[PDB]
Amino acid sequence: TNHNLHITEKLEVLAKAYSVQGDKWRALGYAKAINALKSFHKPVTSYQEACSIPGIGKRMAEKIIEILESGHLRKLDHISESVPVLELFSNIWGAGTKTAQMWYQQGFRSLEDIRSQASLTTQQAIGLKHYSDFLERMPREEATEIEQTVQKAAQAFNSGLLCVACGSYRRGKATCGDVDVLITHPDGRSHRGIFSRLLDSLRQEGFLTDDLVSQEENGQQQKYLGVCRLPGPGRRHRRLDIIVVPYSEFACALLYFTGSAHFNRSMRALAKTKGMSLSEHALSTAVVRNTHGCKVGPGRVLPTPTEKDVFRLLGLPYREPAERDW
DNA sequence: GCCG
DNA sequence: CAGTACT
DNA sequence: CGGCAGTACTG
Ligand code: NA
Ligand code: NA
Repeated sequence: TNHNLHITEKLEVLAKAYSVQGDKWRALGYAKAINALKSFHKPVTSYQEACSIPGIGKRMAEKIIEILESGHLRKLDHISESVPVLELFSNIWGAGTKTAQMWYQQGFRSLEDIRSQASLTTQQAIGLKHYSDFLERMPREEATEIEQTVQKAAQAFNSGLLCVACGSYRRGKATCGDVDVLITHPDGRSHRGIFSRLLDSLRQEGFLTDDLVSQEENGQQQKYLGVCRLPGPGRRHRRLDIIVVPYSEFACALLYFTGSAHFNRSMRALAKTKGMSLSEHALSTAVVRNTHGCKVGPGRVLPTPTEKDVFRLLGLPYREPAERDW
């Protein structure tokens, strides 16, 4: 790179401020500008040069050269005093901008205030109980041990079940925020009813410690978001996210769960410009949308046995998981 | 915020 | 439904 | 002007 650390650091402060106050589109713009600056080959030195970069318009350019010439951004000095507290609250799993702003308006300023006085959803109480742990990253070797724990439990009652760790893990990062386990079966019918068996097996060995999202009274459950802990000393609580998909959806589910988030959004954006649509379920062609870009007609699912097919069908060069950070 |  | 979450 | 991804739970 990063050849603009002085600049991006200041913009990031402003970006998170907008995000936590709920201004998600302004925050999105800052995010793309900030990445474009982190990615640039040289220090940006001119107004004209700032505008040349994709994701940076006249307004963001002005902020850049103000930092360049003065070493400060005046906008930073006029950020609401609530933003630090809002960010503190919003880092509780299950609480977002709306809840953080409510708690603030209700007078709360600390996690102690929240713990003792605030109304917490079941998820938010769990998030609060694990507040520090949910902000830590684990070494990728620990993600391997968690994936193996889920895989052995799954394969124990169906040996044909395929399990793979996705997200930051599959993208080759040294550390992982959580573990993303995708599960499928190559026959095409077996994946039906496996969450109940898997979750009970993982509970019985004491591996799962809390559940955040888990609809298991239905049968069509798609995801489990919860908390686990490996046995022995020195272990922390880790976020575990599992999805079970039909085999025909494997490549699209793999692509989605591997990410990154920005990479997915970017890929789905491109698909829409081509009258196509990409989700975690499928790549579809002939999608009918109105002038507001909303799906009003279904389209048809395209066969996508591998990730490479999805890229291919979108007219895109393949990109290996480690190359999908942005 | 950016951009078509 | 709005809010929050997943990548 | 207006879209900025497309989904899955919770209550
Ligand atoms: Na949160
Ligand atoms: Na992850």
